[PDB]
Amino acid sequence: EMEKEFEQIDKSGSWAAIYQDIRHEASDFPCRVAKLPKNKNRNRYRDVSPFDHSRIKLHQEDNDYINASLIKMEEAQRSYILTQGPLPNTCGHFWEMVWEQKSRGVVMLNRVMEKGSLKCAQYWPQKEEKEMIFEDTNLKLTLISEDIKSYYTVRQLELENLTTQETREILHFHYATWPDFGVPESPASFLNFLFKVRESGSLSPEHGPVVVHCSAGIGRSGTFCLADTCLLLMDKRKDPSSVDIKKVLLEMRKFRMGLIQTADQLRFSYLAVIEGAKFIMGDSSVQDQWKELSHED
Repeated sequence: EMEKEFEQIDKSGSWAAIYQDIRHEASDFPCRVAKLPKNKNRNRYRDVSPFDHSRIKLHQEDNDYINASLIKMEEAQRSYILTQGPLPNTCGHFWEMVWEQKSRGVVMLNRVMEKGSLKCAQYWPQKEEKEMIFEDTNLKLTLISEDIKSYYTVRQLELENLTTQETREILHFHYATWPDFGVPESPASFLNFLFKVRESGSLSPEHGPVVVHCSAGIGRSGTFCLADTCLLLMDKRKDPSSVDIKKVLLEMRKFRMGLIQTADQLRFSYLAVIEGAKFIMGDSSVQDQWKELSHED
């Protein structure tokens, strides 16, 4: 039981210990490409790089590097792409990645400005009538509509490969109230956001891996993927007890360093999986309760 384990860790007040244990055991793989001098200005943070074995390669001959990892969860049967907040010079790379990997959804867990600093380029258009064109990767991007909720916004985007004139619809899920290095206001509002993403079809196997990012693409991004995968796993055999949260996290950290950046984020992940189990185990009414409790409008 994750619920049993959770209480033991709370009673003894040992979340920091548990979390430090995961850091001590996490995988360590080379990040040779990310460290090449020609890629310095493609990385937002010197200490957050993608492993060479799991990094996403751009289909261009010039420089295939982007700070982005493919998290392939074999047992759960779901893939995600975790990446940093695009930089001013990598917004074209970012949308080229979306195109080549055939993704249908982009989950953004951060705001453009956080704690007084710019954490992310403004890589999508805020006005229908002002589209964006990425000359370096020959892509066009157009805002088609928005659904603005109280703490998150869903945007419908049209992405056009300008070489072939083929268009694609991308769903942008923008979480606005999740603090840098912190946790969401409640399990209910996190799970309500997660199920909005699930209900869009973006995590389906007919599409490419969903792109998930925050600023560095590890802390908030890691929390989002860990909860989803844990919920998907227990969905598979309707067996909450078969899910070991720390083992899933460690398996995820085989594909990208540093997923989940604080002990409280680890603790939150437990809360979210524990609450979401209610829905997995046949109480469909809990989804509306989350929506209410979240106050999206």
